[PDB]
Amino acid sequence: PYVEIIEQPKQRGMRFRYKCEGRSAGSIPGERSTDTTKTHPTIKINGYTGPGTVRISLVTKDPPHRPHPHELVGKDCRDGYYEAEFGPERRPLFFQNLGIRCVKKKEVKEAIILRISAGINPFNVPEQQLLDIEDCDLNVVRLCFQVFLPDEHFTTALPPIVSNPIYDNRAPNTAELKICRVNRNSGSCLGGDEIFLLCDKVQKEDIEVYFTGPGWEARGSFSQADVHRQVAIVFRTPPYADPSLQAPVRVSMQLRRPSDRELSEPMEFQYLPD
Amino acid sequence: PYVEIIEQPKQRGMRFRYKCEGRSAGSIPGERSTDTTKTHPTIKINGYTGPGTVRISLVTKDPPHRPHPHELVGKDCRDGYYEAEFGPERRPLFFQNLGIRCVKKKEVKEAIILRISAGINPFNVPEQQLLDIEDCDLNVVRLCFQVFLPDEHGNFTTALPPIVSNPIYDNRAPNTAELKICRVNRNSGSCLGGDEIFLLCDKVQKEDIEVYFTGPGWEARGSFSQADVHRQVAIVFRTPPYADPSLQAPVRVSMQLRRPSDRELSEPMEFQYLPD
DNA sequence: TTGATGGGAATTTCCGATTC
DNA sequence: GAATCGGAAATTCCCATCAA
Repeated sequence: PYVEIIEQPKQRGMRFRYKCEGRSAGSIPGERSTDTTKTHPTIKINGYTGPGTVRISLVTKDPPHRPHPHELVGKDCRDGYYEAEFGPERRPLFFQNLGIRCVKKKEVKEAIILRISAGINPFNVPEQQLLDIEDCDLNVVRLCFQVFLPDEHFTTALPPIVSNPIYDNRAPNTAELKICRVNRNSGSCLGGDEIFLLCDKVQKEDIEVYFTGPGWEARGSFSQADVHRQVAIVFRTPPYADPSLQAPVRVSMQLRRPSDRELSEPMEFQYLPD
Repeated sequence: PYVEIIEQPKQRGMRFRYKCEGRSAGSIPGERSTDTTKTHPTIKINGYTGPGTVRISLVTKDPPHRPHPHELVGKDCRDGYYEAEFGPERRPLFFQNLGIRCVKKKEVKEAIILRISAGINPFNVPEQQLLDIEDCDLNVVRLCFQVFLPDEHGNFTTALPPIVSNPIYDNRAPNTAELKICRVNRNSGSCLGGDEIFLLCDKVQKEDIEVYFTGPGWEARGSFSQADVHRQVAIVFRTPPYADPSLQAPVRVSMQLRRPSDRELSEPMEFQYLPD
């Protein structure tokens, strides 16, 4: 048989906690989790019922999928990975109290060496590239689910599968984009209105303010000098498609990161006839 | 004789460099420095001419002037203090090479003990109190000048009374940083007040900041909540009502960031109240 | 060019408010 | 309570500038 991910983890939102912040790094959310009810990364073993073992490991975002320096902590976790005892019942396979613990940049080598020492290299990658020579990333991880089926004395290894990449909300370039507050949400259809936009930490060299409407797009209009300490952007509204507005049109304004073409939740802006 | 400070240090502006930032902590500027010419901490030895030695160490701000964990670095500095030289003439005694290196919060004890082991306790504070010192005193230091004058057979040991300078503040710690308004939404409003202002500024503490409007015999505060202080560098408030709600012509007042703790004030910005 | 300076941002660590 | 979380403080790091 094989393994399948039913509820992928959420990708943007949570901070990778360090070891010094102690305890557990909370618990990775389900992709569709909300305040009404919270979902958790959950899997099912297609075409099988019975006992077994599930082991979860952090792996790189990119194809070779090396084991990742960061490590999981929480329920049923030890030595930096998850390895729990599977029960026939299942409803299906929930993983709530998983938590991503990031390691200091200096402890990266000793961590990878610690991982492959325990024989965790799910995709048996050649050694010359696993020990690395380049970067790594450290802001993006992927869950790796390894399922072992009965034979113990749980050794029948199903194919290991990866989740969607998970992004550190604390890193400026992989963080979730968020408009916190604006001085005003309406302006002349001619544009040129100065807007003070308060947001979560961005990088001045990598941020734009993207206005859109049905078959229309326009950018902010500012310089890097206009990005105050990563959390305020002072820009001027762009001209709208129709400079002769007779009634207000509702457009959608949002922060956009060119690097990964990511977008904040839209904020309603209203072009006025002027 | 005795020693007196001719040019006090500047108090606010420079950040205490860490040991890891390497290099040198720049050079402590004189109080009266400008862009044309920079002044340096300078002293004179009242009523005396001859040889000697000057030793400078950092000590706490508060009445009992305990030795301070942080340390000086630069010309004629070693082991965390400044010592020796200036004997013959060159009578203005100035210290331009000075640099404040701060020590990590863990290694504070090791610093104090390393200092008093070198026998530096200018104001001979008891040992029972040196056992302390962990607090907000990591952000404020004082220069302590000890002057030793020649004595019997020619040895710089006499020791004049120690004098302290004005406190020097870490520009990097939020509670001791220099206040600065960087850019504002608009600088004119109804004399009735209630106009929303977006103020972009240097790192402040939401629990210890107000927006202080003043004019000839008049003061008024910002009006905002801590929830309105975005990520320590943005204040969204509403202007207060002016003294005269019946303005017939515009009146220009000065708006500025104010820190209640040490009543410090930013450079004022002009704001003109308008006839409603 | 070489090194010191200045000032912003990245990285780690802490801590009080909320919530479990 | 104990745990979680969002914000701030504490250290490092790196680059753009100015002195060497």
